[PDB]
Amino acid sequence: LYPAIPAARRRPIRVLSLFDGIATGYLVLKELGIKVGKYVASEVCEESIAVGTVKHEGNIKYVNDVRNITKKNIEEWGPFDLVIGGSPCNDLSNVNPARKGLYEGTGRLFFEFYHLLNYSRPKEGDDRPFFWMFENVVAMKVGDKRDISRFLECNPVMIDAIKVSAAHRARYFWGNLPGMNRPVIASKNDKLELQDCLEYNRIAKLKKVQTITTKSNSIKQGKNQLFPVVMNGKEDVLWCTELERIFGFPVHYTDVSNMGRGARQKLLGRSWSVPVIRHLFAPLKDYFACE
Amino acid sequence: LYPAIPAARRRPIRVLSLFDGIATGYLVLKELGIKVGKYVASEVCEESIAVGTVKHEGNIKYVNDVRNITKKNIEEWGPFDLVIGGSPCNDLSNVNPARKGLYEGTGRLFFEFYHLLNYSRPKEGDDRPFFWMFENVVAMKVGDKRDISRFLECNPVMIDAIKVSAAHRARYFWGNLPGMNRPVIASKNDKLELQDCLEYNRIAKLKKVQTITTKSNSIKQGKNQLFPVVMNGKEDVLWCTELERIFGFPVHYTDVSNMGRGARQKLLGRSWSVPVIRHLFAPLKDYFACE
Amino acid sequence: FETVPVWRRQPVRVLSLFEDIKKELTSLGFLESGSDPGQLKHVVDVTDTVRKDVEEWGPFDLVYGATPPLGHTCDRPPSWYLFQFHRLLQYARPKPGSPRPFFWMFVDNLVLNKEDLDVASRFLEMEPVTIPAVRVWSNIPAIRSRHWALVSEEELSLLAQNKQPTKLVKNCFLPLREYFKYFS
Amino acid sequence: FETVPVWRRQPVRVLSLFEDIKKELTSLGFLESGSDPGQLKHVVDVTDTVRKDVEEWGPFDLVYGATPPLGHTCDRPPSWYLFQFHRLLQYARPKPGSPRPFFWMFVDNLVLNKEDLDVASRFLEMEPVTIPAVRVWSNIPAIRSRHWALVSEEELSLLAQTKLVKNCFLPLREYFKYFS
DNA sequence: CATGTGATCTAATTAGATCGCATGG
DNA sequence: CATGTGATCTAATTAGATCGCATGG
Ligand SMILES: Nc1ncnc2c1ncn2[C@@H]1O[C@H](CSCC[C@H](N)C(=O)O)[C@@H](O)[C@H]1O
Ligand SMILES: Nc1ncnc2c1ncn2[C@@H]1O[C@H](CSCC[C@H](N)C(=O)O)[C@@H](O)[C@H]1O
Ligand SMILES: [Mg+2]
Ligand SMILES: [Mg+2]
Repeated sequence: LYPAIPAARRRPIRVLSLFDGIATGYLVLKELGIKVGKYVASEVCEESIAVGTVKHEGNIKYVNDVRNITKKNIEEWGPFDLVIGGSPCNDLSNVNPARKGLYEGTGRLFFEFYHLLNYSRPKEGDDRPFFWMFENVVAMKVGDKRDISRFLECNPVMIDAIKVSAAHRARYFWGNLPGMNRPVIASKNDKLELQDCLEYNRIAKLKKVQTITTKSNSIKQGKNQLFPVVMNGKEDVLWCTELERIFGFPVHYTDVSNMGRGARQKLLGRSWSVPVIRHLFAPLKDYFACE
Repeated sequence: LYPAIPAARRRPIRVLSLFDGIATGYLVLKELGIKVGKYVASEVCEESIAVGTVKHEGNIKYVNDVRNITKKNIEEWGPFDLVIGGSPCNDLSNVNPARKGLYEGTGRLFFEFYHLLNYSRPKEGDDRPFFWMFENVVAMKVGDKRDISRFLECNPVMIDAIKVSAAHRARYFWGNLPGMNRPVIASKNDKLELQDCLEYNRIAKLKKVQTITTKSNSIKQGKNQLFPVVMNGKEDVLWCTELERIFGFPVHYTDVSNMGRGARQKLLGRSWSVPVIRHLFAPLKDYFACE
Repeated sequence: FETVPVWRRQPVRVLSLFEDIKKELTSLGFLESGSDPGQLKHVVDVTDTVRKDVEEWGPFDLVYGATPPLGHTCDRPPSWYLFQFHRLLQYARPKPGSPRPFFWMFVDNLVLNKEDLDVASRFLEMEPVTIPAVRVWSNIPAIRSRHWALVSEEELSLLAQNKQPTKLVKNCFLPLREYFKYFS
Repeated sequence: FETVPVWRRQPVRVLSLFEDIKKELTSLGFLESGSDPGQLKHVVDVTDTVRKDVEEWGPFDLVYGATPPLGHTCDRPPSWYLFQFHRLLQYARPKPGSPRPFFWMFVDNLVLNKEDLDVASRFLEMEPVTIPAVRVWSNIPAIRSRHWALVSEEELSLLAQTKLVKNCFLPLREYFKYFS
């Protein structure tokens, strides 16, 4: 729907990342070769921000709370060529029995993405390119998936990370990016099965692990809670560097802020599958400058 | 004292590393360009062995507890061209007010190095090259320093890591390596001030830090126990990746076995200063094969 | 918001959601008796309404929003009435060049708690006004211009539970005469 | 260690460490009572002795080691006597080409705990033998051959807490001069 | 009939502070 | 007068297991 841009007419991309987490979006864009002119990140977890500032060396402007962003801020920090976000799903995902849905607890933070998206939307008569994307879990009440699609005026496309990573991760993706319904294809550098993500002298019991959450129980596979890795003939859980390779992040990406195992899995459990996001952001290279 | 070897008669080096820790000896040797034909490590800490096997991809033969190494083992695993070790100092150093000397507790483990050194020594009539080294703290009783020098029939040379690292670390070095009493010179790749070891957006209060032990209190500097780093205006302790840069290890060297901050400081706290060891092993590349 | 001369004041095209006020606007006289094609659309559960639906229902001059008054028979969470009101509101506003006056207002009959209150003011870009009681968010100028009697909320905090809507905001609909046709 | 003809048996030259066995070795006639140049060197404190001392003290045919005999006159931990005995033994050992028989012995007067015993037998490359009693590590073949009375010490742990170890000095006669 | 971008309670476990003094500066 | 290849005890803080069920398979 968006017209093609001549290569010389392309300019660096200006991104508004809400609920930025560990700066997955910025990481994907930089490894795609896209020149990033501005990356505004709304995030409130110090450890998450620590990862983004350190691994990206202050190229990210943090704007702490999304509920404290004003219409003036969107115009001041703008214009934005890309508005990405993943709302917290602890009150939306079916894994939580006491989830409060979309209108109570943490689910209502979705509407903050809806609110600031309309602020960032080009005014009537501005045919400049503009792309956005919203991600959330599949295991979500039908009323929530219905209402989210209504506020965004768009229907989601499910992309399971199982096709490009070593883990189950079924996620919904609202957006207007070029070719989102396109078939997901594996890359030459995608570590597809668990053995590709492990360290030396470690053996993988399974070829593909179940969905990884923030809790340590999701590492133990199946309904009989098996340790997914054997080392020196002893059952052992995944290592943080291995969880990173499963998600597609660079090794030691979450080796920040003296974080131990528990904290690093908490940040990765919320994050995006990098090869999935690369699949989504790939056709943006034909609209923005490269480097 | 030992003659020079033609660049053709140089064969790969065979090392017996007792109390190997986190494979500092192997790391230094491989960073000098020396071919390592065999590296036998005596270590009992699981995490320490995990570091050595993972970071060096199984080039190190681990031979558990030193007190179970027999004279047949030294001859089966031999011959050895280099025998290096630093035994535990928790019963030798002055930081422990309940130390037991080198005749009780864990101080006895020195004599294991002395015992296996005579086994590894070339018999009379063998003019082949043979080098050895023993490291320990300077804060031991003079009665201990006396006896250690008697069994090894050699006097130690003290080298403080303050000259090549960002930390005070005064250690004794018994051995027969070429040029151990030579003046310690700094390299261009040596990170001499604490700022060079910190991450992005972090500010160092001091140029040099206290001697780093396994306990978290040695990170707090001075008699008033002040945090050594400031970031985002708030005070903070050193990070594991920064402790590694202080010791001269590669970044993320101890990012294994899901180790938290406490475990990684326990390994680094008793390790060797890499640039100090490099200063000691540097004249060995004129006796063994290039790479 | 320039004042419009009386000889060209068109009748209101009202969109009333969650609470129907045709009886109010007819009583005050913005809606004309022989109505046959209505100028007030009323929808209750907007969950399945699209932008095309609002655009199909003709251009609107007033978009009214309201929460259920002091009722327990609410299937919806309190915030649901606000977010859905904000969604349809963007569907109703016309082209950037505003030909005629466009008004909107949202009324809460003491149903939104504090946490939901700051959410409403953020999305509606305006702090509410209390009318002795109901809270009113409105771009209608005289509803933001005139000042009703100040009320200590600390006493009205416990007065919300005493319940266990038509004459209060009737003074709110009043200043819309200056922009539309007066019917008697 | 082959037996030596009697007409060739030179007299001993021993080193006694921490405990002097001169009077006990005299009684078995391993040395002239007329001392004139000493045939036995005695050192009570080894701490400051170097290899150049033991080498200058003449070649040795026997090196003796012994712990204090429960006298409580111990200003030193018990493992010290073992480690220092091992240190001098390598100083006193001759070149690999053996010109003559060399014997060594270390005895324990029940002052080494189980932890020190496992270290002792490991450094001396042989498990000890108990002569009813003292523990003995030695390369003298008859000590490790003649089966002394074998009764476990599960009784003599609380129960216990020099003529028999004089009889194990005897088998050195087949190798050195006999004096009467 | 196996599954899950989580919350909970409790058990291990870890953080952090205090302790300690011979000894050159 | 300030320092240290640590051990301790106690205080916070995890690590781990159980919980939970609509739903395609
Ligand atoms: N009120 C708020 N304002 C801004 N960010 C918030 C927020 N509440 C929660 N968040 C953040 O939103 C994130 C949602 S989890 C999604 C993480 C991110 N998509 C990634 O790639 O890693 C969390 O990191 C959480 O810290
Ligand atoms: N009985 C034993 N046998 C072998 N290694 C032992 C041992 N007792 C302790 N050790 C190990 O000896 C090490 C001494 S700390 C020295 C570590 C090493 N010099 C380095 O550069 O990292 C410790 O890691 C400890 O685990
Ligand atoms: Mg879509
Ligand atoms: Mg020397």
